[PDB]
Amino acid sequence: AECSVDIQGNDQMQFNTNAITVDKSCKQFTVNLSHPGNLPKNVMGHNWVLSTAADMQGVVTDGMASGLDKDYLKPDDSRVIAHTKLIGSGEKDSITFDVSKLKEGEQFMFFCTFPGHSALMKGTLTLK
Ligand SMILES: [Cu+2]
Ligand SMILES: [Cu+2]
Repeated sequence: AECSVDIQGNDQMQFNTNAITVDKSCKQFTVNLSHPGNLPKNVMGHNWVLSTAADMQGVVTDGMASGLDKDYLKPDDSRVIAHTKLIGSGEKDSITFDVSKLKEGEQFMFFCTFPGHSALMKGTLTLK
């Protein structure tokens, strides 16, 4: 089974997927994030941040408060399971994380933590 996904965030605050499936036999999983828009990082930055569903609101809230130089994530936030860096127009970032962080049946959310973006830029991740 494949163990990666390619995702885009654009100038309209849209991800091109709202649901990610990680195959149970994967030991690592890779997320390839790209920004095909034209707007720069400081006004339309996008990251891909993963947490349990219950933790998302907290991660997003503290994140936005943390500011651009911290990629809109609270330092040493143990609620973040895995995340890309924050990127603007024309950039791309890839992260690979351990599936051992992803328990069978548990509910996970991915989202962008750039201010205001998470309402429209979010989706589910599950291990099947
Ligand atoms: Cu495989
Ligand atoms: Cu964003």
